[PDB]
Amino acid sequence: ALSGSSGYKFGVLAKIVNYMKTRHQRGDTHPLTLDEILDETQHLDIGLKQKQWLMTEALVNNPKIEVIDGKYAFKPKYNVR
Repeated sequence: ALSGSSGYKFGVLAKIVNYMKTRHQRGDTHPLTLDEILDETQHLDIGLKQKQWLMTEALVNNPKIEVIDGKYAFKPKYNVR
């Protein structure tokens, strides 16, 4: 839906994946807690439903994410080689 394409879930997740990637690309490949990610992505408000979704679905089944010590890291595709 148009009202969904804006960023009702996908936009938020896309910005998170992008941020995590770029950060992991720079050097900070280390894991980050949920809230730590929200801050930089500017999604601290987000919504309990959205945060929950990210915590159990997105940052759990997304191939570009790696769950470590409860926190969430970025999973490299195949290494830049």
